[PDB]
Amino acid sequence: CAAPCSCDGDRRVDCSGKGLTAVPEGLSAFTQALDISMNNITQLPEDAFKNFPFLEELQLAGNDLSFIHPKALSGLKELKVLTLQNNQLKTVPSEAIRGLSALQSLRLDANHITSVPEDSFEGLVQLRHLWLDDNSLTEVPVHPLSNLPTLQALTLALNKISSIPDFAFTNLSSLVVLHLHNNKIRSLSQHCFDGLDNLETLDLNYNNLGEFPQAIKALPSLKELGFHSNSISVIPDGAFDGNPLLRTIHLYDNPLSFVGNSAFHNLSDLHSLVIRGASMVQQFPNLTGTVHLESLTLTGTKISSIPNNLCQEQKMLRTLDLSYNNIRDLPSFNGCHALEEISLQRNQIYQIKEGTFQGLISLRILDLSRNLIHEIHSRAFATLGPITNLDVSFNELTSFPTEGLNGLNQLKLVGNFKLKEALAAKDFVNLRSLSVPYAYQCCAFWGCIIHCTPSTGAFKPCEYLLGSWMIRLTVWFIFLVALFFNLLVILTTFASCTSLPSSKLFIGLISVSNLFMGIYTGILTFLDAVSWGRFAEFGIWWETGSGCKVAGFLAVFSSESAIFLLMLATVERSLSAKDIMKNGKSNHLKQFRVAALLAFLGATVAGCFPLFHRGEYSASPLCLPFPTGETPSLGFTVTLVLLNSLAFLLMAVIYTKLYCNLEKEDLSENSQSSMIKHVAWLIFTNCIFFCPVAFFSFAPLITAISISPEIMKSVTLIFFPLPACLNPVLYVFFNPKFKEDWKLLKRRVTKK
Ligand SMILES: *[C@@H]1O[C@H](CO)[C@@H](O)[C@H](O)[C@H]1NC(C)=O
Ligand SMILES: *[C@@H]1O[C@H](CO)[C@@H](O)[C@H](O)[C@H]1NC(C)=O
Ligand SMILES: *[C@@H]1O[C@H](CO)[C@@H](O)[C@H](O)[C@H]1NC(C)=O
Ligand SMILES: *[C@@H]1O[C@H](CO)[C@@H](O)[C@H](O)[C@H]1NC(C)=O
Repeated sequence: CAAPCSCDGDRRVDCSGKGLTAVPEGLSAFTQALDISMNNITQLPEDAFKNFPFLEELQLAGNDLSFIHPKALSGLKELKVLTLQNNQLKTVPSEAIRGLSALQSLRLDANHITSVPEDSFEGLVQLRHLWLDDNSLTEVPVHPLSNLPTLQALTLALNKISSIPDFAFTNLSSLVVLHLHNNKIRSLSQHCFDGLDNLETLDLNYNNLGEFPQAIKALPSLKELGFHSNSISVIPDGAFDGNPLLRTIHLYDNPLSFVGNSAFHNLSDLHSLVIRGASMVQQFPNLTGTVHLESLTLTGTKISSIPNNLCQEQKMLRTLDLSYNNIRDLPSFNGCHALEEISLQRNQIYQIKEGTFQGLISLRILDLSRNLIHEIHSRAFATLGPITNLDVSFNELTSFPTEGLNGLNQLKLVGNFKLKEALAAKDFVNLRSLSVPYAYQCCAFWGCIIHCTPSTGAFKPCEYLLGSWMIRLTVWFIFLVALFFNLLVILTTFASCTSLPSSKLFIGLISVSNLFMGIYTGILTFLDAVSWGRFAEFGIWWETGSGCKVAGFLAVFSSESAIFLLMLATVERSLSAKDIMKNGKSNHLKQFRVAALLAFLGATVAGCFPLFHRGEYSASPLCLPFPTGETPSLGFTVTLVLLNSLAFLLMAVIYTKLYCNLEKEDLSENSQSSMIKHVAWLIFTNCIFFCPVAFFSFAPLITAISISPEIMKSVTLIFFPLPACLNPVLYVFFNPKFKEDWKLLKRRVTKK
């Protein structure tokens, strides 16, 4: 073949991508096809193809062509395919292409053409396909297109066409497919499409059609119609009367609000129908004379009733979607043997009867989430086929049938807060994914393969409430010591019918306050003993029942009142000490008693606060407010922990102020030295035992520290109730005054 390009036999020359600026020479006149694309031929001289009389296929892609001689293409009587894409013609070379009698395919896209001469395309009696996209056309060339009776495919995409007048294609009797997508069409005249009796495919996507066109009524042979991504809002009745042969309708991405009831009648071959956002539709459409729907979708409407004949008329219905509507009752689905997917989420369905899903033998996915369902017949799913995915989440369910669900794979139950029963593992042997309203229902299918959610962490144990043996014995040790010692201390102080000083007074209520904490641990110990190895059964009942709220109230009330009381004792000790060298007598005894009642009131208010909020006490089976995986209490928990910690410093620095103001020689023999030293230990142990609880509560706010859940659980069971038992222990063994009171009690007991 002639240099620098190659000849692919069969009278074919591949001479493209060589940067040639002119028609190559040396090629035989017997050549049938020439491809010289990707070159730099910008101007074509006259008779540039003189010595190729038998050329049938000519390609001129990407040549930066600007000017063509009118007689340049003379003698190409056998030319059939002519491509001129990616050039700068800016106008259709009507004079150059006048003599192409046998031309069949003309490609003129991507040429920045802004206008077309009226005499263009004359002599193109053999044309079948014409490409005119990617240009700057502003009007439909009615007259130039009127001279192509044999045209079959016409593309005018990606242009600036604004409107189409009447009878624009009144000659294209042989047209088959017409493309007009990605244009600026905003108005279609009534008779713009007249004469296109042979048209089959029409594309009107990405336009500005504000009203449904009535001109499509004159297209009896239409098969594919697409006008999606437009401004059409209303589709009136009788729109598709003149086109009985559609197969696919594209109308998505439209401001569709109202649809004619009858509009989609007698649409044979209609294989799909998807309508979304039609908020004004209130009645189910007629879908009559249409028995070949494969997929149906009606979302965002006001439909409240579904006709019974839906499963008696539709034959090849495969997928059904009616979500986002006002459907309240469900008709019998018997007959829809080809149905596979049903989506009915976000409706007003309240019950499921036995006959609702009798006839579905090929159902695989069934969605009923976010409804008002409160009862389901036990045999509703009995007569089902290969059901694979089921979703009835966010409902008012109280029970759940299991018959016929052995083949289930995905199941969602979240939001059914009134559902208490635990699902049996033997009824869902093929389960792989499961979500349940309460984590305690995931204990059967831990997954030891079954991503059960929410995960049953250490905070929500399945086997044992307390967990390890070491933890359990300590809580028993704490409970017995707190109950026995606090009762003893309470009795001795209040059994002496003598004058009660303020310093002795605050000791008593601290023991009383710590007694309730011992009671709180008693509830946990007995609950653990009863639910030994079977806590998952009682988990739901305990948290949701009033038992958790009562136990949770005691823990908050006993803990908060303990800090407030001993803080008052610190203030009392400082004030009583000051009055010694100043006045020598304390006369605030009545005032302190009032503050003690006020101190208890503050604890009661704090204890009752989580009761008003829903689920704050139910976050953990321990009934303790903690930020771990709980926000309702996150705002509440921080308030308490800062309040307790804040109270520490003011009651601490006053002791240092008292200690500094107290001379070292005043503690030698004064009876106040023992009293001041006893509190000095209470401020110590209570402070250190509160930091681990306090600092773990700050852990969720610090993302840089990841603490595994079981660690918080162990310390909270060993440190939070620890001060309750330790406070009386120090008093009985280390306070010399208690021994004197013990002597007084023994004498009264012996006397009585
Ligand atoms: C094609 O060749 C001409 C020769 O004058 C040159 O001016 C032009 O830049 C070339 N085009 C490309 C794309 O190389
Ligand atoms: C082509 O269109 C012109 C103008 O509408 C008309 O006069 C002529 O008869 C048409 N030829 C046909 C329809 O074959
Ligand atoms: C469907 O076509 C039949 C036969 O032409 C006609 O009788 C019937 O009324 C049509 N459907 C509608 C739109 O009612
Ligand atoms: C469906 O079309 C038939 C045509 O005869 C009509 O009688 C019927 O009322 C229509 N139904 C609805 C609800 O559009």
